[PDB]
Amino acid sequence: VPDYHEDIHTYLREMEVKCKPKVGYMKKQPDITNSMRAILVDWLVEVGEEYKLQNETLHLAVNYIDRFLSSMSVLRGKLQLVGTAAMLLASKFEEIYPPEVAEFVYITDDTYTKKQVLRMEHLVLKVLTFDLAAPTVNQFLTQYFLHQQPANCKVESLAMFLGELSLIDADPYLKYLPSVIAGAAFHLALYTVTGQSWPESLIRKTGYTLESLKPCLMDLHQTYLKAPQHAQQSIREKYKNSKYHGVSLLNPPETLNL
Amino acid sequence: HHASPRKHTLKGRRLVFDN
Amino acid sequence: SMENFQKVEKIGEGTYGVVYKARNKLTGEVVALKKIRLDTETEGVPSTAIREISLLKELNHPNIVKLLDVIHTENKLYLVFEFLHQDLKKFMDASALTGIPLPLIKSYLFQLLQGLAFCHSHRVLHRDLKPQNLLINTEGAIKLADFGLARAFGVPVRTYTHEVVTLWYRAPEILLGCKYYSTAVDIWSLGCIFAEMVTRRALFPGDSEIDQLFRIFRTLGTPDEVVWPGVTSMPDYKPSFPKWARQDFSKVVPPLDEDGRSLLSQMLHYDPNKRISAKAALAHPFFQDVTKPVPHL
Ligand SMILES: Nc1ncnc2c1ncn2[C@@H]1O[C@H](COP(=O)(O)OP(=O)(O)OP(=O)(O)O)[C@@H](O)[C@H]1O
Ligand SMILES: [Mg+2]
Repeated sequence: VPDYHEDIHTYLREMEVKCKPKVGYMKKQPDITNSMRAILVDWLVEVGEEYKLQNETLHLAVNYIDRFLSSMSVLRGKLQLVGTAAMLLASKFEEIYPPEVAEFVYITDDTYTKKQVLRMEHLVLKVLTFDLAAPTVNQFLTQYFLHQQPANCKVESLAMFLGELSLIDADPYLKYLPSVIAGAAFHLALYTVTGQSWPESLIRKTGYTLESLKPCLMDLHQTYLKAPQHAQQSIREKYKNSKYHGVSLLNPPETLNL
Repeated sequence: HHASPRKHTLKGRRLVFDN
Repeated sequence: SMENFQKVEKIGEGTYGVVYKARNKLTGEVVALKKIRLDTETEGVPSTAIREISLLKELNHPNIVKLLDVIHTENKLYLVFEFLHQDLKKFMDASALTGIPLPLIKSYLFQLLQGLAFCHSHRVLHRDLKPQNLLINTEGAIKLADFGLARAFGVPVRTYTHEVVTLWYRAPEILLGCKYYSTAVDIWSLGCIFAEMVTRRALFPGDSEIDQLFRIFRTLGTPDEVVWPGVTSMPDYKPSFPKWARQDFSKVVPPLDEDGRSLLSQMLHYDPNKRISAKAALAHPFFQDVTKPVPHL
């Protein structure tokens, strides 16, 4: 039922602004880089596969990491700990059955103890002021998916795939709002599979047109075209399976005819 | 008067950050 | 850190520790503290604690209990709430003599629907609406409390936790094991609570899940494909279920008038798509004369 659909869309669109990291926090980090961040998020993808976690839990964790690193300075040797604590917090929020802490100790080859993971959870919690209900690319795609003409799961899985690729690359995707990345992702997926475009009904709903999604779109398009050659490969492997209809093996269009 | 209802393929890894 | 609060007395044993009533020694503010013992070698900060806080920090409304502070020690986590006189359950019990007047029932329902509507508008399911989780003050305000079982849903919903909502207040889509539930589950609960306010006793007081369904089928008739498409194909529907005729709805809660009957019926509607939202329910004629009376305490 549409009943509360529009209300939630507005509130998400309000909250996604407040839940934003800083555009270039990586500038002021004295020991960590984007390339490292990309190595962490790629690994967290594997973590979600091994435990069958929702894509949303992945998205949430990245958001927690980005917000934590925006205000806290971190050595590289502790970056996996913040990544782990994030995954755990996200799991507790979002999942019906979160895995136990021992599992989060395990997947890090015992780099940190159970206490370190626990003490880190409190830090992350303190720094995020307990604001963990962050809007995500996924929450938006999900909504956008209701506007399909008609439902096509290849389009959905592809958009999810595109939406996931964006978590890897701080530069450039930190510049865009989740709802924006989702606009481009859904349209690019729609276009790759059916040849269709960002539909009128979503113009009415989101305010966004194909012209305002333009800068995000052509970023994502290069990311999509370049995907096979990225340093990080977990997402392509993830979306090769039947669970995701093998979308990462689809032929991307060479232009978007904008 | 009735309570509320309450609630390894991938190996572990230490991530290598080289640069 | 906690030195500013003076514990006055105990106020209702809260499953991760006890719940006190306290006074801020400097401002004079009266508060309710909810202790959460963390220990050593556990599973860290509980997920109910994580949810209750984050979603409550987003829910600023006159009819939702106000979280004031989260005192965040490594040893224990204290939650500081605004304090209210008592919960609805205890209020009805000391009113089990001469009942609760209709202007006040009307007012309590109106405010609750307001608090519920704010929750659903902020993508939040309460999933534990029962009288002991609704709080009242000296002036006639009522508030949603206990967000320990709350979660933040998405559009459209996924499959969420099944073990949800206290039996007597649990919707029939949960009992039938459906793939998806949503906002309707909170509206089902309020309807039971609406009736519970009139008669002062539980509408559907079952002692098992099967007993709960049947109690509902006698009150509201056994649902069929015509009243609820999809009903006979739901995972825990059995073809063996006795098919009870639907009784005259005036007989469900006899003391309700035409407007009250209408509104309750729309709340206890079987199909969750057609169940009234908290939103729409505010425009129902039942609330044409809504006032804000003071309860006697
Ligand atoms: N802010 C408050 N003001 C007054 N009383 C309160 C407040 N918070 C809680 N209480 C009392 O404590 C009881 C339990 O609180 P709460 O529901 O948060 O704990 P719970 O463990 O989630 O539920 P329960 O204690 O019923 O198992 C309530 O029924 C109410 O009587
Ligand atoms: Mg309770």
